[PDB]
Amino acid sequence: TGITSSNSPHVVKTATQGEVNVTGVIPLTTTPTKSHFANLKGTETRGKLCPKCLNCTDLDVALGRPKCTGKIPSARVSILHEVRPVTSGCFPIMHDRTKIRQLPNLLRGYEHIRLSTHNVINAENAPGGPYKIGTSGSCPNITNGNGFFATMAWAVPKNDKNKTATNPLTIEVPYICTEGEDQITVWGFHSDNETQMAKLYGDSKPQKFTSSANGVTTHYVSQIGGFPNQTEDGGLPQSGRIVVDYMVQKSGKTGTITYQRGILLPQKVWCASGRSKVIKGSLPLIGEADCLHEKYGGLNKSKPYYTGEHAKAIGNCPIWVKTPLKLANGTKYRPP
Amino acid sequence: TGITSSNSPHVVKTATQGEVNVTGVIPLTTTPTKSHFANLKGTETRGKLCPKCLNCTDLDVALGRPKCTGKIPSARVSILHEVRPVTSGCFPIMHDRTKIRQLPNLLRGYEHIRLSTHNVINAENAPGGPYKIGTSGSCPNITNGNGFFATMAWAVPKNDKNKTATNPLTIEVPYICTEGEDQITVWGFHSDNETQMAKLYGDSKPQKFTSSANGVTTHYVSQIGGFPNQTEDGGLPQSGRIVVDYMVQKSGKTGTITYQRGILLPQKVWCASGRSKVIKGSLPLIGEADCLHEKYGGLNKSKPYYTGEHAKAIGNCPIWVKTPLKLANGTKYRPP
Amino acid sequence: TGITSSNSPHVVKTATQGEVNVTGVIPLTTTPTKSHFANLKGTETRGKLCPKCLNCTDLDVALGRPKCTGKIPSARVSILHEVRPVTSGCFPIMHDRTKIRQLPNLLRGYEHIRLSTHNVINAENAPGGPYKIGTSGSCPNITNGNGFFATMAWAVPKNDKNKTATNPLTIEVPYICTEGEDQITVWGFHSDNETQMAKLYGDSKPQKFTSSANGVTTHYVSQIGGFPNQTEDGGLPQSGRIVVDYMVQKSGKTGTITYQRGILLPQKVWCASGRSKVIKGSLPLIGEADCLHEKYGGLNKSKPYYTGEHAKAIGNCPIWVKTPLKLANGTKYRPP
Amino acid sequence: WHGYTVAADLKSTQEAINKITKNLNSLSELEVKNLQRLSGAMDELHNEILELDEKVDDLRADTISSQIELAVLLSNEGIINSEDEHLLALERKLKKMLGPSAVEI
Amino acid sequence: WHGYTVAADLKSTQEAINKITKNLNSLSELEVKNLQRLSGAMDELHNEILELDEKVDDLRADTISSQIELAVLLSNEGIINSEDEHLLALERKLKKMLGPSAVEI
Amino acid sequence: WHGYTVAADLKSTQEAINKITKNLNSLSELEVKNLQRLSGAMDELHNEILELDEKVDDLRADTISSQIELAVLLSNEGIINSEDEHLLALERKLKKMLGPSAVEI
Amino acid sequence: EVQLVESGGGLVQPGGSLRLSCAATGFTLENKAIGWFRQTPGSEREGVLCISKSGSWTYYTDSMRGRFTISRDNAENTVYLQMDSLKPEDTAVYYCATTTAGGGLCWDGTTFSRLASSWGQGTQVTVSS
Amino acid sequence: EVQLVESGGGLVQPGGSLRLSCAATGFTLENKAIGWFRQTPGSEREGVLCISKSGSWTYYTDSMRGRFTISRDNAENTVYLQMDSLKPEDTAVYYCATTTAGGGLCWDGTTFSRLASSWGQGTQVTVSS
Amino acid sequence: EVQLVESGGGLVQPGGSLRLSCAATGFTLENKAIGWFRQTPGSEREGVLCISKSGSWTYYTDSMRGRFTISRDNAENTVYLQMDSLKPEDTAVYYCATTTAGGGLCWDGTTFSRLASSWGQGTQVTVSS
Ligand SMILES: *[C@@H]1O[C@H](CO)[C@@H](O[C@@H]2O[C@H](CO)[C@@H](O[C@@H]3O[C@H](CO[C@H]4O[C@H](CO[C@H]5O[C@H](CO)[C@@H](O)[C@H](O)[C@@H]5O)[C@@H](O)[C@H](O[C@H]5O[C@H](CO)[C@@H](O)[C@H](O)[C@@H]5O)[C@@H]4O)[C@@H](O)[C@H](O[C@H]4O[C@H](CO)[C@@H](O)[C@H](O)[C@@H]4O)[C@@H]3O)[C@H](O)[C@H]2NC(C)=O)[C@H](O)[C@H]1NC(C)=O
Ligand SMILES: *[C@@H]1O[C@H](CO)[C@@H](O[C@@H]2O[C@H](CO)[C@@H](O[C@@H]3O[C@H](CO[C@H]4O[C@H](CO[C@H]5O[C@H](CO)[C@@H](O)[C@H](O)[C@@H]5O)[C@@H](O)[C@H](O[C@H]5O[C@H](CO)[C@@H](O)[C@H](O)[C@@H]5O)[C@@H]4O)[C@@H](O)[C@H](O[C@H]4O[C@H](CO)[C@@H](O)[C@H](O)[C@@H]4O)[C@@H]3O)[C@H](O)[C@H]2NC(C)=O)[C@H](O)[C@H]1NC(C)=O
Ligand SMILES: *[C@@H]1O[C@H](CO)[C@@H](O[C@@H]2O[C@H](CO)[C@@H](O[C@@H]3O[C@H](CO[C@H]4O[C@H](CO[C@H]5O[C@H](CO)[C@@H](O)[C@H](O)[C@@H]5O)[C@@H](O)[C@H](O[C@H]5O[C@H](CO)[C@@H](O)[C@H](O)[C@@H]5O)[C@@H]4O)[C@@H](O)[C@H](O[C@H]4O[C@H](CO)[C@@H](O)[C@H](O)[C@@H]4O)[C@@H]3O)[C@H](O)[C@H]2NC(C)=O)[C@H](O)[C@H]1NC(C)=O
Ligand SMILES: *[C@@H]1O[C@H](CO)[C@@H](O[C@@H]2O[C@H](CO)[C@@H](O)[C@H](O)[C@H]2NC(C)=O)[C@H](O)[C@H]1NC(C)=O
Ligand SMILES: *[C@@H]1O[C@H](CO)[C@@H](O[C@@H]2O[C@H](CO)[C@@H](O)[C@H](O)[C@H]2NC(C)=O)[C@H](O)[C@H]1NC(C)=O
Ligand SMILES: *[C@@H]1O[C@H](CO)[C@@H](O[C@@H]2O[C@H](CO)[C@@H](O)[C@H](O)[C@H]2NC(C)=O)[C@H](O)[C@H]1NC(C)=O
Repeated sequence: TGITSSNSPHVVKTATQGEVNVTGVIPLTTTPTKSHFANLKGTETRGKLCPKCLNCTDLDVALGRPKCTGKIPSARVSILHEVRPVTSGCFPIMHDRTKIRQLPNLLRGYEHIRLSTHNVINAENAPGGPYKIGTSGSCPNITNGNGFFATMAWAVPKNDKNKTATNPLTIEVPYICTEGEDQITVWGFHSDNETQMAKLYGDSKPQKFTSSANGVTTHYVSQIGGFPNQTEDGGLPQSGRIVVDYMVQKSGKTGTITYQRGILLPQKVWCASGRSKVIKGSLPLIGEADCLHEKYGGLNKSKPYYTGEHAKAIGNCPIWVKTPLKLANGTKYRPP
Repeated sequence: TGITSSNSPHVVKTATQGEVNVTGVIPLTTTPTKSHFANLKGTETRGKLCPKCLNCTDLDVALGRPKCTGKIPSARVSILHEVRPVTSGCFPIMHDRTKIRQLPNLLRGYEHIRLSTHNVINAENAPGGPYKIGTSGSCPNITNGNGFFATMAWAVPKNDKNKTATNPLTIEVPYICTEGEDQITVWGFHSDNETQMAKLYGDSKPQKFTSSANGVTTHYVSQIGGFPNQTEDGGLPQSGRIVVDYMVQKSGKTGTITYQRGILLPQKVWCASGRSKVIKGSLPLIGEADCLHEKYGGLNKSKPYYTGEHAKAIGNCPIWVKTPLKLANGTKYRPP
Repeated sequence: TGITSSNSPHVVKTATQGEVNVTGVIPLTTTPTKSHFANLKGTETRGKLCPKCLNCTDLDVALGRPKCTGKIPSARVSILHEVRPVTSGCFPIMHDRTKIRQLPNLLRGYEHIRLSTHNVINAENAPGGPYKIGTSGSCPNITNGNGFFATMAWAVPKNDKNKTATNPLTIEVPYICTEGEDQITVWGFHSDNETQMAKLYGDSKPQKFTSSANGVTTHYVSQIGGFPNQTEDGGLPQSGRIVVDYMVQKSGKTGTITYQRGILLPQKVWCASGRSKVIKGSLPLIGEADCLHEKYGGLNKSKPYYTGEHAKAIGNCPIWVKTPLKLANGTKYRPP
Repeated sequence: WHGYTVAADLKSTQEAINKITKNLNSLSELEVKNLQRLSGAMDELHNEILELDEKVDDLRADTISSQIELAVLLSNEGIINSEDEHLLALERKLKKMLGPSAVEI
Repeated sequence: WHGYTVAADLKSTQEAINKITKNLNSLSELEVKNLQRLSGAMDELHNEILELDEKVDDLRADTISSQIELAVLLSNEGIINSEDEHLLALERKLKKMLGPSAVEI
Repeated sequence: WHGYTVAADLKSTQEAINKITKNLNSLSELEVKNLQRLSGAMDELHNEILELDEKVDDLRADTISSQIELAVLLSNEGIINSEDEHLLALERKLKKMLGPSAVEI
Repeated sequence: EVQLVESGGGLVQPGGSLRLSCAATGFTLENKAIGWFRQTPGSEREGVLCISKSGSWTYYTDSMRGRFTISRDNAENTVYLQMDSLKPEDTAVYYCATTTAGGGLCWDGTTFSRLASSWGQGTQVTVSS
Repeated sequence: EVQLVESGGGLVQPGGSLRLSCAATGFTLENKAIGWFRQTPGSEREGVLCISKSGSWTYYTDSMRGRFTISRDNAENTVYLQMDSLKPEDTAVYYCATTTAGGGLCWDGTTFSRLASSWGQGTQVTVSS
Repeated sequence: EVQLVESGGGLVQPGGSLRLSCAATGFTLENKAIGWFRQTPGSEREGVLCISKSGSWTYYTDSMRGRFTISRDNAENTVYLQMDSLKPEDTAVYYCATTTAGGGLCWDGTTFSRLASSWGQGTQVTVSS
């Protein structure tokens, strides 16, 4: 009595006996190839923050650009597709003087994202005012009137009597989100050339600003004239530039801003909760896939394991292994 | 010849044969339930920093509130029981404008904690003086005289001749702890309403402050009047408020503070070494336990493993496992 | 028929049968002993950044001290031998008021390091000038003329007409390295006593400075007179002191510096790419070794595993294990 | 595949097949959590944290790779060992049916 | 529990018990280090670091869980395998005492 | 070392030696990556990150230690098990050469 | 009694399209992978396209990507192979196969064909003018 | 020759308290867990309370938490079960048990009773007016 | 047919130096460790110094560190033991040994001597005035 075999050797590895030649094997791995990214099967995969917001970038949405507001769909899974997000309209920003470009990437790390419907503070009667709220032709609103970012209020002195230089003024930014949510407060400051600074604010020297929230302090000094070229903006010439920053207010805490002339006071504020699973990828998402792999894109789990470039991945994925593993499917080989 | 059995199947898992029905099993896991925290058996478990300091909070002790000084017992094991520590006396602080609330949580991470007996610098003759050392009825001392936090000296100009505005002044804060210890230096600044600022300091414009230690720089601008309501303080009305911060001086390094009027110069300083094992929990500690589990509280190791919510834990603890593991205690089952 | 044995017991451990006495064993571990560090066999091991730069420290080289320039050899493996690097010449620095001491340790983390051959900006015509470029007898150059750090330009007002106080001035520091490289920009500011400040800059009040790159902002206020003693410098008396900092410009981004009088504008700039594997060790490197171990120094792999102090290590190293493991080399022991 | 000398033992052949099938299914249905980015750590702002996160991923992938390789090695151990178990079970049947009048070689 | 046909083999019964006892004691006395907070990382100040620390804890708990499960699987392997070893040892005794005049079924 | 009763079975002696040699070589040629510092994290500036890095190293060393110990335990299992395999192979040769005229004790 | 039945084959012109169906009787397709194969007379059976238990696709040969698509309907208990832009060389008998082994994954053509415990009887596709 | 001996049982009124002792001879209680059990005539023996080798408590049934406490003295080589607020239903024979198996842990009532290698002869507790 | 052949031994004065060579025939020294041993008549053979397949050194006894050095040449297929500052007690027959077991590592004197599959015939070193 006995057992038939293919009479051909195939080496496998065992736990206590080392390598053994057997009659047959089943390979357990493949090497994937690179292709486009896709929707993750079983999820709504977040690419753009507001896909219905047409002709808007993620940073446009994060700053509240006019015509770029609306609901941000929740998502348990998100794709980081811009290492350095850009704007595509509104008033010219000197982006790289702060961390502001990362704001939409910070937002996509949360599952739930929404812009507050209340103003966190009243801009017109803020310290150092009263102020009229500045608007710009670079930022056309729904009926094409002059507007501005919904997250901020351009504070311009309303009365010539108070149109003067000011000592640093402190404003408290309260927490207006729902308990459990993080609040991300967007603020900044406008600057211009020397004569336009005198006309707008009654002072043409550099202005200074600080923010402070949860023990995190920042400090900025403005620039008067000699600005870099306008970029990523509304395409309309402007003599001035704005600097924009964000501060994260955690666990229901109040933040503070100290400011002088040109302050962009916060208005609408981001409220975010939960956690979204994020990997790097590229748009557009084409079709669907079992798995999203940072190096291979969308892929489908044909076998339980894979060899090749290990990387961050999400979904129903094959597991990275070091060697092409083989399951034994036969008897011990003996030379015939 | 043979072996008797219970003649009932119980599935176990094996390493090379998969699932096997056997005659008996021994369960190796339980699911704990939640209860109060307790002392860790075999240790002195730190809850409050100074339990003998009666009617003092940990932040009170960390700031050197009068009647809240004394020895801090060493502890290899500590409980973080306040995510946001509060004061309960002395001069009103605007806590959330710095990181100061976390100071006692930073301290409890060390095994050994002590307040220095020397003053790190001489306040009376510091730059911009000479100064008289301010005291307050909000901070009653041992014989109920006006006092102040032991970690700081309220620097008030002594002479009207030097009671004027000042350029930013720089002071070096030397390292006075013993080699191997970290030094945590507490400092801050007092501010008040416009007329009281003129009376105290000869200047009523906002004052500016910076700290710098081991390459870590901070910047603060003060607020004149319009302060938020007094809270967590001595219960006595005051027109002014203080802002308090700390800076960590590592590896025997000197730090610096630049300041103007209203400076709270450092005096007594924290010296800390070693490492305490910290988890989140709640007071009071009731009895003792083999193990302190962040989600289950105090528990006793009845079995070597447990199923349920994994969490940070300390002590003689059961080990978290994914499934209720069973040890085989019988022979292979065969239908009779 | 049978098998002979040594007839002496030696306990080993098995996977499914627990402890078993066998006839012989082979120990698989040793405990290393501590000795000097060495060159890693198969590599060029970086100790000093520029070993051919004679009588220069790593910080000297990192700052571009005259006579301390030249090629920095690439290295896949580096030794961190100064937790707190020191200078040994040139103009006196107040080192510990910034993070500057860590600059050469940051550099050694890259595989490739080079100083740019172009000046990142033109110092003479920078904002607030025109400037003459200051030199010092503390920094003798190749023919022993007065010089300065190659990474910076001491900006001194050239004309008495513009020798006055200035509002904060902003300069953009562009990215001049090759794509893929990090740019590390060295800058700082000079200060002096009151009368020398008036003579040099037309202003003797403290001056303020900020840097900002990739969302990282720093703020500094200078000190007028009363400086700490000169140290780690050229040994020549000077009434003034400089403060030196660095800022990392990542992914081709432009940084900014805001400054007043005494600015040390960046000139030559570090361009770095790749990653070097770094562990702590000490110089000199004596001979070679299979392995560099943070606690044992250089060692040679005599056996595959070792017991003792686990630590960071690089090279062809034995693997740390908890117990002195033994391989079975015999049959099951039976009492004779 | 299993039999005597010619006739094939259907159940012995079939049960050897199922043993390899159970091992394949067991290895195919392992659940291992994946690795994604930190949601809070931003590029440029938190590069030092991101380097440690990359190190954590690299060490985790190596650990899981060794763990799955051992699972395959343990499966192959039981499969290769089962050949001797099947042959012994085939000899016990040729000794029970063939009475003591026969002699085993 | 172990015996012949009725009489019980005391030592064979007892040694099977002790084998399971040794496995239980071995599994009961494993030493695994616990996980606590970072002493230096503060809430609110260092949330990005704290997220990575939580990730390190989550991956560590999964690794230790798989390691202990395999230890139990290896214990059960040796226990189940020892049944055949005990039975073979009981047959060798019934063949040594019963001389060649008897015949094994 | 292996033989009959006196004469030594050279190949049975030799193959037992080689089995232990293969296990020793297999354990001697394992490749495990080492641990070094983070290149970006600076002392004093990034102490909170450095504490987590130390924790990652400590947990990794413990995991690799358990993994290598199990590899040795699995090697010893196969070596100890091979004694019974060698003895059984030596009895099969003394039963094939010695015809049915002899009787096994 | 379990059985797969292919249908939809027949004569079609070059560049034409054809939709084959694989209906199951005696068992359900949920939690199983279903792979399509084809065989030219005198040649070994070759893989075409498989759909996993999750509904994702695995192509068994590179050439057929794009032209061949696949879908499944758990209600209809049926898998569909949609063939477009057919070439004369696509003439073959087309088979569907399934199994309970392999975790409902598609594997590759060689392994899945060996894993298959059920094969349909095949349907003839002929591509000619 | 190893032996556990319970003592301290007897007649007690409802709401009363009683302290039972479990003394060891021929061996030492250090590094062992000691569990208390009780049995009503005609009912299965049930667990009460156990103390581990570390001195920590494991209750075997929920009802007895609070009323029953336990302590050990390595010098006296004795374990004490303190019973308070006794109810008529607490009438039973009370046993102590120990073992060297299970790492000195208390486990649960079912497993520990099976692990036990030594049992005392029991002491009768009767709760009545 | 594989063989190691030591040479270079002879008479030398105290404080003198001597260079022994270990040449291989029938096989190559690449990827192998080569260890040197010595034996006093009437005493057990003792380890001296070994060189691994990477070229690194492992001393088998502490005393000989410094005085004894070693090198290998894969082209010459030869290992050299350089002895300096020789003492009368260094008089012995000196052997070289190698093996393919143990991953080309040097191990310790006891284990490597047991691992050795090839030994040279030895060369006599005599240290005397
Ligand atoms: C891993 O597996 C997944 C499957 O899970 C697989 O995904 C498919 O990928 C292919 C290749 O990219 C896609 O094929 C393309 O389809 C384009 C049209 O897509 C639309 O129409 C699809 C057909 O649906 C119709 O019929 C079905 C019933 O059969 C019915 O339910 C529908 O309602 C409709 O009537 C439809 O499935 C598809 O829906 C998906 O895609 C959209 C778009 O992203 C997405 O929003 C959905 O959520 C859903 O995922 C969509 O509605 C077609 O234009 C295109 O044709 C061009 O390319 C081919 C060559 O590729 C040329 O020959 C041709 O001339 C065109 O230039 C192409 O055929 C397919 O749609 C995907 N299926 C799904 C469900 O997403 C991955 O490829 C696998 N990955 C790997 C690496 O193997
Ligand atoms: C895990 O195991 C541990 C044991 O290691 C176990 O801890 C016990 O928990 C129970 C329940 O909370 C505690 O019981 C309470 O005790 C209160 C009184 O406590 C004091 O008195 C205790 C008795 O000691 C006397 O007798 C002994 C000798 O028998 C002698 O050494 C003593 O000196 C003294 O004479 C004493 O052990 C105890 O000491 C501990 O507790 C203090 C306080 O925190 C701590 O500082 C010590 O370090 C030590 O840990 C203390 O001195 C008692 O008031 C209370 O009664 C109320 O509640 C019950 C219901 O629970 C009501 O019926 C009653 O009417 C009251 O309202 C209660 O009985 C017990 O003290 C703990 N034991 C120890 C040693 O801490 C955990 O519970 C176990 N956990 C789990 C999850 O199972
Ligand atoms: C792990 O193994 C390594 C080997 O891989 C081993 O490294 C040796 O360590 C010893 C002890 O420190 C060193 O011995 C010292 O050598 C000093 C002189 O070094 C120079 O000369 C060496 C000899 O080379 C000559 O001969 C060879 C052929 O034999 C030829 O190729 C050469 O070109 C030359 O002609 C030479 O190998 C050596 O080169 C290494 O070292 C330099 C310096 O760092 C380095 O730059 C190279 O890259 C190379 O690594 C160098 O050129 C000698 O002065 C010294 O003598 C003093 O100390 C002894 C006691 O130790 C006293 O008795 C004496 O009086 C002196 O005071 C000492 O003998 C040896 O050089 C190392 N070998 C190598 C290759 O680096 C480690 O020790 C091992 N570690 C452990 C823990 O076991
Ligand atoms: C869009 O912008 C226009 C112009 O800024 C807004 O129109 C102004 O509305 C305010 C408030 O009602 C009036 O006081 C001004 O007189 C209006 N100006 C003009 C030129 O019409 C308009 O309200 C904005 N629309 C939205 C939806 O924000
Ligand atoms: C408690 O506070 C009182 C009041 O501030 C302190 O009394 C003063 O002590 C100083 C120095 O000895 C004298 O110059 C003042 O005249 C005292 N004032 C009064 C009102 O008595 C007292 O020293 C403090 N006690 C402690 C222990 O700090
Ligand atoms: C070394 O330093 C000397 C002195 O600072 C430099 O000599 C000066 O060079 C400039 C530019 O050529 C002249 O305008 C000055 O008149 C020179 N001064 C003196 C005193 O000679 C010299 O160029 C420096 N050398 C290098 C290589 O940097």
